[PDB]
Amino acid sequence: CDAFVGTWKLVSSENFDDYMKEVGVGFATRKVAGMAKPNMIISVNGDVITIKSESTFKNTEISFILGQEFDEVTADDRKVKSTITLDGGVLVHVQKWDGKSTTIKRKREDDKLVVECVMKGVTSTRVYERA
Ligand SMILES: O=C(O)C(F)(F)C(F)(F)C(F)(F)C(F)(F)C(F)(F)C(F)(F)C(F)(F)C(F)(F)C(F)(F)C(F)(F)C(F)(F)C(F)(F)C(F)(F)C(F)(F)C(F)(F)F
Repeated sequence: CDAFVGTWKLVSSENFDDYMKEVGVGFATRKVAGMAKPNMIISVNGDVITIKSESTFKNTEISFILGQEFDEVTADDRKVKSTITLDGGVLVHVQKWDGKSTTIKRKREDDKLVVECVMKGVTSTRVYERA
């Protein structure tokens, strides 16, 4: 995951409110979470990948090995079972909870890290640049 490692800052977000609605996030959390401009810090140590998100809304940190399911409490307080894999150089992060599923894809495009969050037919695209 060499191309992903570093410190990234959110610079643009499209359709994130609609994505959060589809996920089931409530009004007040959607409003405050949508304002946030997080710094995402990605690091690798051996087989272990760590993704931290620091923001004024809620700090999160996940560590994982590709292909190996883990427990995650999301920033909006869902308790989900997550599996992250690499698919053709794209990090694919599937979250399962309450019979529902959402997929977050992270990919390098030019000097940006593009995050696509998909819930059924609703996609949000969030673009990060190096800090
Ligand atoms: O990283 C991105 O830009 C991304 F946004 F694509 C993403 F994070 F991958 C994500 F939206 F998919 C996700 F993980 F937050 C999530 F899985 F959707 C989620 F579970 F966090 C969520 F989006 F569903 C949420 F929890 F509902 C949320 F609303 F809280 C939030 F907005 F995403 C948020 F809280 F995480 C935040 F506001 F975005 C934040 F700024 F607080 C931050 F946690 F720092 C973060 F943005 F880094 F997430």
